Amino acid sequence: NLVRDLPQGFSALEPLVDLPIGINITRFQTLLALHRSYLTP
Amino acid sequence: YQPYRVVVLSFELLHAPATVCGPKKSTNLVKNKCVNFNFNGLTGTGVLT
Repeated sequence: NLVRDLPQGFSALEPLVDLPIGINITRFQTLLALHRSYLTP
Repeated sequence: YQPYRVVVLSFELLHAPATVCGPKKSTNLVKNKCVNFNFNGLTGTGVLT
């Protein structure tokens, strides 16, 4: 109901998937959209 | 003189988890009596009801 918050109840998260990848991961980045496409070189 | 048709297989394990394996034959399910069982790796002995 409130836009700002993470609420103050309790609920737990079920498992979704599990992937056998075998990499090294040290960083990440979100990938969200926009309206006017810009590409940086 | 007669030519052939050749195919190679080459197997390789790595630090990655092994994802390609072979099939796993099964056995039908027996209830109400003392048996051994193997349910996806979970081994034991007992009566399944």
